[PDB]
Formats: sequence, structure tokens, C-alpha cells
Amino acid sequence: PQETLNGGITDMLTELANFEKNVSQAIHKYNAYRKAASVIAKYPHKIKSGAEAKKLPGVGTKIAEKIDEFLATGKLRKLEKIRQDDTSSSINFLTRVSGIGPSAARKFVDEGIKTLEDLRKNEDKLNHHQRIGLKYFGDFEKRIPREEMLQMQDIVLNEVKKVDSEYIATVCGSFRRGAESSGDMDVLLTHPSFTSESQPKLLHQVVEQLQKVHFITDTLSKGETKFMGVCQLPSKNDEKEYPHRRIDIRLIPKDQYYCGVLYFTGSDIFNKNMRAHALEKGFTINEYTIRPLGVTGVAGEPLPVDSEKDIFDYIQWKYREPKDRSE
DNA sequence: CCGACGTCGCATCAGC
DNA sequence: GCTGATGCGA
DNA sequence: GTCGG
Ligand code: NA
Ligand code: NA
Repeated sequence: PQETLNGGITDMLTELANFEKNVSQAIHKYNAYRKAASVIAKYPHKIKSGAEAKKLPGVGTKIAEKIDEFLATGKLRKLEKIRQDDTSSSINFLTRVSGIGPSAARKFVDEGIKTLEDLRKNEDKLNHHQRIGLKYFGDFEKRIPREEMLQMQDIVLNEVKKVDSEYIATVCGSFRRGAESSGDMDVLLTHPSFTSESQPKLLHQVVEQLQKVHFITDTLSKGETKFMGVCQLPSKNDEKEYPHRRIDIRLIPKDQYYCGVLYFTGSDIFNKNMRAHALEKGFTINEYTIRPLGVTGVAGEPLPVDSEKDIFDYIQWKYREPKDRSE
């Protein structure tokens, strides 16, 4: 379905979503508008009325009403008003800085700090994460062409193997499903020495090596199992330098790795279908394990998993390529 | 009518 | 100083 | 805000 079909409506709903999350701090209303915006974007007909839209799951009385107003007038009074509101639109905007959520954005705007300019003038009020978000504001809102992702992967797989050739690393996200572009890079790392039942050094050494070859440029957060940071392809010769990119790296015990890989490969929709399909066969799959219910409903021990396919086998489902995992 | 609605690792705050 | 809560991102 | 026990 094309944008032209219901884009005005889904744009409206997504904007309303953002104000709920960032200004009203009503996360569930945020998810409500987003789900409605999704089911509408997938709807293969130009919507003619709110009543028509209400047939869709996630679309209730109040959104039907708003769709009516939008159809008859080409706008929404409430949205027009909040757009023009100096406080609210500023709060909503500041949250586009990574590390600035609804609560921090609220406080800044309370003390008069409203713009990137104002943030720039008030560095000492920013935490480390927020400074990095501000520094790379523009870069972080850019997408990553698959070709750059491949080049990023080259470096990541290369430097990981160089640290220890027994590491296993997998770049997941939409990239692994074959997307033409990506929002960031999500890397899953395991090692034969790290299981559930078993150093608190394995992640640090990989981060270190990627910083040594100047791939990783900044650190948002870093513990023993999760790294969140910034990276950058080297500039080719004398050419225009690449944007800085968001990269996450997480260390998962070997026995939970492929549950990890499956889960962080997605898509979101596929994971739920699969996870329902799922319960029906009598098994329980979170991001870590698969476990059998359980005649009353008592989940038993985590089953052995040694590939993605192993999981599919358990629930009598035929292995499916990442490319065929949009749902 | 009224509660559910991803969850969890890390950084930092709030309180002791 | 430590422990638990809160904010944040994904 | 929407769904449903
Ligand atoms: Na509906
Ligand atoms: Na933000």
C-alpha cells in the first residue's frame, strides 16, 4: 500500500503517538496510536470514514472520530493546537536527542532550555550519553545503506576473529533479513567459554580492539554483557567522511545464543506469530530460551538449542530464512 | 468497569 | 559508602 | 486509546 492512500491519517496518528510518549508520558497511549497507524498503513484501500477504519484491530471509537474530523477538514484541531504550543513542541523535539527522554526534555524546557542551541550553551547540564546524542544529532537520524552495513560488518567480523578465532559474531536486525538500509548495527557475540552455568572479560576485549583500529569512536554505555556506542567507517582517501553510526554489541551465553539471534533478527511481527505458534504446540520461547509447558502450565527446563533451526524443529515449524521473516 | 498493554542492562539519581 | 528506584534505549 | 476478562 502506498503513502498516498492513507498517509495523512497515519502521519496524524504517529504524531499523536509522539506527543503522548514525550509530553503526556502515556506510553500505552503511544503504543495504541502506533498500532493503529500500523494496521492502517497495511490497509490496501483509501479509507473513506472513521466507521470503515474502526473495523480494523487497534482502531477504536476515538480514532474513528479523529479520522472523521481529518477526512472532513484535512486537519485535526487538537494536533494543530499542540503543534503551535511552544512548551509541548519543544519538549517533543528535544527527545530526538539520544539520551534525552520525556523526563529530561520536560526539565530542560522547564528551565528555559528549548533548542539544540540551548543544549549547546548548557553542556554542564548534560550527562555523557546526552552530550554524545547532541554531538551526533544529525548523524543519528540518518539511515545506513546496506552497502555501508556490509563494510561495517567486514570490520566487525574481522576484528572479532582477530581477538579470538573462537568468538562467534552475528549482525542481526533488519540487516540480517536483507533490508536495503538500517537504522543502526546490532551485533550478537558469544564464545565457547561463556555459558549460563559457567570471563567477565570477553566483551571488553572486543570493544577494545574495535577502538584500537578506530572503528568505535564513542561509548554510550558498557558493562559485562552489553555495549552501546558509536562507530564510523574510515574515510576513503580524500573523500567526504561517513556519518557516525550507532552500534550495539551484546555478549550472550553460548546456550542462549541462537534464541538471542532469532529474537534480535525479527521482525517484531514475525516474533509474535512465531511465539504464539509457539504456545499452541506447548512451548515457551523468550529472548533467552525455549521451555516446555507443562500440563497445568508449569514451564520446565530450557531445551538444548544449537542453531536457529533447532528452535523451529521444536515447534514443528520448517526453518525459515531471515529474508522471509517480515511476518 | 477496570487492568493489561515488551523487558532488561546500564548510568545515574534518591535515600539511607 | 551501599541499595534500590528511575530514566533511557531498543 | 483499545481490547477484553
Ligand atoms: Na476496531
Ligand atoms: Na531521546
